[PDB]
Amino acid sequence: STGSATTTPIDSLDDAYITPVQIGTPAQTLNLDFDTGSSDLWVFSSETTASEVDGQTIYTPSKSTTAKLLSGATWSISYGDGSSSSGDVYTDTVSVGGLTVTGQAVESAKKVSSSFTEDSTIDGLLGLAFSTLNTVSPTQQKTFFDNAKASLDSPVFTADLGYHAPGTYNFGFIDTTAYTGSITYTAVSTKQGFWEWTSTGYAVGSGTFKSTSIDGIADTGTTLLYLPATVVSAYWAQVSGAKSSSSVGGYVFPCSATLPSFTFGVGSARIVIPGDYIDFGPISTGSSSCFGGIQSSAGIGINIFGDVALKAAFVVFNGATTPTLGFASK
Repeated sequence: STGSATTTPIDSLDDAYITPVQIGTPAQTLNLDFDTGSSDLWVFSSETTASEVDGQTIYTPSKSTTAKLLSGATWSISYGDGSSSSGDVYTDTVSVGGLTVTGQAVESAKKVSSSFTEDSTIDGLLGLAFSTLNTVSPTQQKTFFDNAKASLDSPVFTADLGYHAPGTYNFGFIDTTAYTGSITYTAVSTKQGFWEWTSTGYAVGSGTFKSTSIDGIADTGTTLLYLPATVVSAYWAQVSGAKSSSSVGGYVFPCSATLPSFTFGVGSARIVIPGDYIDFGPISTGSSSCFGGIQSSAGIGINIFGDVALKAAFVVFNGATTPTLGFASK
């Protein structure tokens, strides 16, 4: 089997991407944030504290003839950005782009933090990291991909995120029309539960490539590119007037700037992030200070190849017995 679903930016900055997901019988379609940096499929629901719901579409398990309470199971998750959610668990039928999994754990939120409430466009998350990170207790649950894998034509999914445009998540096949040139594959460590890999270096604009190993995670659920302070300083030094602002929470730059590109290495291959992808717009409405899309990972504890990086590539998440990651230009 295979599946193919379009993923759509939630706003004009590509802050996140939503993908429609069918849950239950009859189908309830929710727009979920597919997150290769976590491993829980959780939804706003009829159980979510009413004051914490503001415009989201909810899953109502009592209206699904295939829903079953997973008795005694609870979940609770905290994300890198400080947001969180928790609740109980149902199993139900879940379909993505025509690919159906029966008995998928659907984690129903009883509580969500303010950032989730305030984002009316995201109805929940669909985790695509390794199932070892799943938070369900006392019986850990599998991700949608893990459940689907054996049925797939090939044990892979691909992320093809758009810049200010829709893109695609495919399951079970590689669309050879969706990228240019060849796909370069690189080793993955699953030791921390992430799609963790090592970039071979970087360049700023038309500058020379610096060969240096940068360990990080491919994370579709993180907006920006978080890299070591040395790398990030080298980038922003090429933008007149750019500076790190403790009050704003990262590097800012004059909105009048033209940003240089940023290149990262995948083995001997190179992925080029155009400068425009690095512009996250005014820090507040009407400001002439703009927020940068490349930020320091210092104090996160891990480098993160978030959407800014991934949307410059066609990315293969290869879930074969020994997982690997593939990147192609597009």
